[PDB]
Amino acid sequence: GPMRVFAIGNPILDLVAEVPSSFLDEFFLKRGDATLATPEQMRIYSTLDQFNPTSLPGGSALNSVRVVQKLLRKPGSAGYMGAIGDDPRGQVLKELCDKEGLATRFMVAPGQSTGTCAVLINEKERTLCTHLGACGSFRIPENWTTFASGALIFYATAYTLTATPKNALEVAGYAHGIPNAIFTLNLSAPFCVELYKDAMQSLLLHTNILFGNEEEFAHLAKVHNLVKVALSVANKEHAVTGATKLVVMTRGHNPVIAAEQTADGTVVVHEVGVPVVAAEKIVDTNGAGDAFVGGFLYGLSQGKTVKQCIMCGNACAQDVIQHVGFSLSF
Ligand SMILES: Nc1ncnc2c1ncn2[C@@H]1O[C@H](CO)[C@@H](O)[C@H]1O
Ligand SMILES: Nc1ncnc2c1ncn2[C@@H]1O[C@H](CO)[C@@H](O)[C@H]1O
Ligand SMILES: [Cl-]
Repeated sequence: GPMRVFAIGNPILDLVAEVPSSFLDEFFLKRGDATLATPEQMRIYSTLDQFNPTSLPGGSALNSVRVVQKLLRKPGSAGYMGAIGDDPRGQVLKELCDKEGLATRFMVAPGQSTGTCAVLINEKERTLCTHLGACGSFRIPENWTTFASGALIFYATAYTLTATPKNALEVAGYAHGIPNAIFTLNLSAPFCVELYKDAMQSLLLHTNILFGNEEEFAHLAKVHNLVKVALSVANKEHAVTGATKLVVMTRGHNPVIAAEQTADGTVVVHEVGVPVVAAEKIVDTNGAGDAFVGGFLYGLSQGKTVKQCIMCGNACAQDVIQHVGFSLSF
């Protein structure tokens, strides 16, 4: 059907820039980290101009559904919901999506500024500093299921829990009632895993596919019980007819580890190898995961196998890290 994937997320505007470490320390930031801007960190948004920053659509899930749409081609092949501000920024972000053919229904938070992310590039590492703004006002509308009518793949990032666990919870609870419908979620960041414990727990029980990276899965493991492969197999209990129960754990250049529980409690795990990419060819790792999940969901809606799904993602991620931040044409 037209709409293959449906996702909710935080539509934010990205401000990219290569900055010196001295910058990281002045704005009390840890290289590689991802966090919400503090009051003393609100200054970065301005002071960035002295670094000829670049600007473009951001938002984890937005990027993912974006990869989907591009590969699916048809308009509204991927639908998306979220909240932008009633400012010029949100208009630009919205115009961009439409130009892509993405089906979207954005909610506007009057008097609020669209969210912005300071993507700090130092070394090859990416440092994310965000100010959600309007994003925190996201509320899933009374007719969402009608808008995303026919989609069998529903996606949501943990980043969305900051506004309210309700959104994902709601979306998650809908797909679960739909036979053949699957719910997928991303750990987004250590902090999500760390702050949305209780809610995360309830949503997990409804997740058919869980995505994340070593770092997040590690925090996940510790918080809950369980505390690579073990962490991965550990997480599968939290989710645990036979409706798909898969957990994909990415590990930078190391093999991707995927563990799934079959209808008969049989556990099958796969360690997928990542094709070598010379260090020098690597530009940055910003948007790597998003590119990965995108490839995955694409192949998924295509009926390919997990391993095969893991391969498409690897490809997408690979193309992207060989470009300055997130890029769209493959
Ligand atoms: N709190 C957040 N919620 C949603 N997306 C985020 C968050 N902070 C960073 N991002 C997005 O993560 C992307 C990188 O995966 C960037 O495009 C950035 O816009
Ligand atoms: N150092 C790296 N070398 C090769 N691929 C990488 C590296 N870091 C990240 N990736 C790719 O990005 C994905 C998400 O981190 C990985 O699954 C992998 O495909
Ligand atoms: Cl196209």
